[PDB]
Amino acid sequence: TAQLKSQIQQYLVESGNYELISNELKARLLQEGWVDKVKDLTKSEMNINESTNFTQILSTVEPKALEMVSDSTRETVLKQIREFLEEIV
Amino acid sequence: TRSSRAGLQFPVGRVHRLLRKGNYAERVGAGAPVYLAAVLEYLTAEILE
Amino acid sequence: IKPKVIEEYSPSNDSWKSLMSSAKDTPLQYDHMNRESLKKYFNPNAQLIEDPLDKPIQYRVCEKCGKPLALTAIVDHLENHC
Amino acid sequence: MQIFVKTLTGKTITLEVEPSDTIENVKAKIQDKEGIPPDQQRLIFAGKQLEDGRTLSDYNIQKESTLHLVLRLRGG
Amino acid sequence: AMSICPHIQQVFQNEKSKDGVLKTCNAARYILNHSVPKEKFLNTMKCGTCHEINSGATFMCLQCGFCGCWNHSHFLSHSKQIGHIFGINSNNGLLFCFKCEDYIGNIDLINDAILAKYWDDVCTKTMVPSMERRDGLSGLINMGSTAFMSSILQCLIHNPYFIRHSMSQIHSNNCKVRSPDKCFSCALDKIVHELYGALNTSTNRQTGFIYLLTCAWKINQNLAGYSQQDAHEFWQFIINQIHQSYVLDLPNNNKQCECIVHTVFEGSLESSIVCPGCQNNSKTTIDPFLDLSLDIKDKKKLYECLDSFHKKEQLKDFNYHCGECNSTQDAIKQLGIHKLPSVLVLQLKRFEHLLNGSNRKLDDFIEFPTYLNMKNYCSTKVPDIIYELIGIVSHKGTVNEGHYIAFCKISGGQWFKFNDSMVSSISQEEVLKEQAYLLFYTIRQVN
Amino acid sequence: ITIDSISNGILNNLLTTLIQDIVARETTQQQLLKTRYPDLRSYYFDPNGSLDINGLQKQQESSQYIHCENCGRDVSANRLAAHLQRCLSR
Ligand SMILES: [Zn+2]
Ligand SMILES: [Zn+2]
Ligand SMILES: [Zn+2]
Ligand SMILES: [Zn+2]
Ligand SMILES: [Zn+2]
Ligand SMILES: [Zn+2]
Ligand SMILES: [Zn+2]
Ligand SMILES: [Zn+2]
Repeated sequence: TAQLKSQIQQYLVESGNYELISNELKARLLQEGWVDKVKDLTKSEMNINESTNFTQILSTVEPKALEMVSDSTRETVLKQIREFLEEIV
Repeated sequence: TRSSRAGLQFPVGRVHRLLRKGNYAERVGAGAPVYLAAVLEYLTAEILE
Repeated sequence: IKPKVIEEYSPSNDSWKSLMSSAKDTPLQYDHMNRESLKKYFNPNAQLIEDPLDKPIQYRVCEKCGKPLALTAIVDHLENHC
Repeated sequence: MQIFVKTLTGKTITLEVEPSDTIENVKAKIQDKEGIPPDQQRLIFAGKQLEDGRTLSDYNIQKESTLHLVLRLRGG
Repeated sequence: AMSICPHIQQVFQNEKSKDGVLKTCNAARYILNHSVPKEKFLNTMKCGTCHEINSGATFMCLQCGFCGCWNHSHFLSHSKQIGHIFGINSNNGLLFCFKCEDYIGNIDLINDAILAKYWDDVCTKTMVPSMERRDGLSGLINMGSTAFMSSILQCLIHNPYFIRHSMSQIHSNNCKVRSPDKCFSCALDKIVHELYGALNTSTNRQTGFIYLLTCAWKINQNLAGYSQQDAHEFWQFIINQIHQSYVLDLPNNNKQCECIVHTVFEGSLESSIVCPGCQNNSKTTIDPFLDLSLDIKDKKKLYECLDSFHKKEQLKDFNYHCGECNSTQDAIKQLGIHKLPSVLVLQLKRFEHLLNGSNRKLDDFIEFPTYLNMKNYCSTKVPDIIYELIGIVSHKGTVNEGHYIAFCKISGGQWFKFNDSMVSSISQEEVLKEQAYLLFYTIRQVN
Repeated sequence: ITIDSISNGILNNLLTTLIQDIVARETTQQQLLKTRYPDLRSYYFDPNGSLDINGLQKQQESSQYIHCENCGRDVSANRLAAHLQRCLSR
């Protein structure tokens, strides 16, 4: 069943590890310049499409923004989540 | 110019020429015509004041 | 799902406005500056603005005296200072 | 009492002083150790520059406090 | 000519509906400012349909308690099935219209909804910032050798905490003297007034600067701009004067100062003194600081300079008797951070002393990061602690002669160069290529 | 169904959430600026490092002047401090 996901998420929230994950991810993306790259991407797309409509701009930004995420941060954060998951199953 | 480039009103060229031609030494540094043009501007200011 | 997590911890009908009560009892909070670490490593009376360059400064200018006013400062400026 | 001074390189030195000792005397001692004239010295404590004619007690400066030494970089 | 959403306009055609909306928005934002992380996750980021957290943006319903995700279109489904076209993004409080397919960011009333009750008056008495003045950008002319002042003033011109303070009218509200030719803070407020607003009712925008200069002349003529001087000394002098004016503003044994400087810039260093034998001890001294001065010699990176700053020392000239081993020892000294400031100010010690009594400038490039992690300097595990670079002061020349320039970052990520009267656009990478003398870092993330 | 897949979904959830937040903030800001300021123009950038944000060069001092309020005298600005040293000396 899919109640599992919500249950697991509830445990995750209650344990304190979510703050650590979210924060470490944010720190990595911030420090490596990815956040600002995504800001620049958003301005560029707004200028190219001559639009501030959120849905259509997002439609072009999100896939690319996802690709722009460094491999290091990806594997490190995945590694950390996996470490927290390997705890209680 | 150079009066501009030093925020001076006084002709840095004229001055560098006058320094070179009046036979005080073989070579003449770059700072001295500016420093001096400055002291000159200063004093004509104090007087006109 | 393992019985021990559920044991002491554990469409919805609940409502977010239920939080008003908590909001009533809760000190000013920041989204991504953890409070306890701020307590440990920072001073007790520090001023804090989260993401200060997110957008340009939000303020308005008095038509009468021309002062730039923070949103929380406009009203009394209008009452007895202009 | 002994106090400390963090010099330009980051090296810390120790001075022996009394609470009633003047900032001038301390600067004299620094000149005597480092060979730097008083007019070239800037002495910093608690975010403030220490001023001649005043005492250590005037700035609530106590035993084993550390002062931070800098020079002047003139511009304009 | 950007338009606004007509759907919210229709609602706004009725005053009581509008008032209900604004009241609820204000209440919601108060909740957002007064809700712990877990309640927010569980009650604003949980999809009512799939119960997933952070399935893209999660939207909080304006009319009921339902939360709906973006990725699986579940709020979108709430909108199609129940008819609620407006939802609030739980990451930023911004309101989405699913008809426009766009957020509503350009309605002043919505952006400033806390003043909604007084909005008419707010719109009659006050205007939005003028395009020209909105960022407060203006140069301060050299009135002799005043660049060491103006570059600093430009960094002061860009601090959000300071701007919040000044615009809050705190000094204005409490000043017992109320004259900018005597009060430094009044003069500052006048500067802010000139740069962001309009005095009633080419030489433009220099009045406040002239007032500041007049105060400076009155307290210490040497630092007032005729002669070349040190920007750091001026910094400490002026912040001390600001503090004195704050203290002056009291109506009435209170060692920690409660002023804007001391609630922003004051931290504390921990100095440990330990016996090399017993290695237990220690004699700990706590020293307040308003800024940090770092050695830069033989180094290429800011982290190297902080490491040197933070490096342990063995005293070879200290008279010492250990109480645990009862013997004379050469003590070990160490500096660490006890408390960090909200805004961290760094001075690079770009000078050295020679045996002949002369000094020399250090022109060495020191690499500095766009984002700075202070975690390695906290004494007591320590979580990640990251600051954002917002300011640089650079000097060109020698110890006894030169020029100061400032670099400031504003919203959107663009850098500007402040060279007396000249404000110009600059890229981040070039700022990062600058020879830094002073660096200003604002706290961004605390883990 | 595996740990790896669910983890990938969690990461995608987090990233799309953050992205949507940043983009929403950007779009709201630009919408606001353009609506508030229909005639909005970018600040001037000079590759030569000569022109200001309005595309102008550093103005000529001492061509500019200031009217000194203490004595009513106009004084060239780059000598203003000097004047004040001579003016406040009352
Ligand atoms: Zn007013
Ligand atoms: Zn609903
Ligand atoms: Zn969902
Ligand atoms: Zn709409
Ligand atoms: Zn005042
Ligand atoms: Zn204070
Ligand atoms: Zn011992
Ligand atoms: Zn006058």
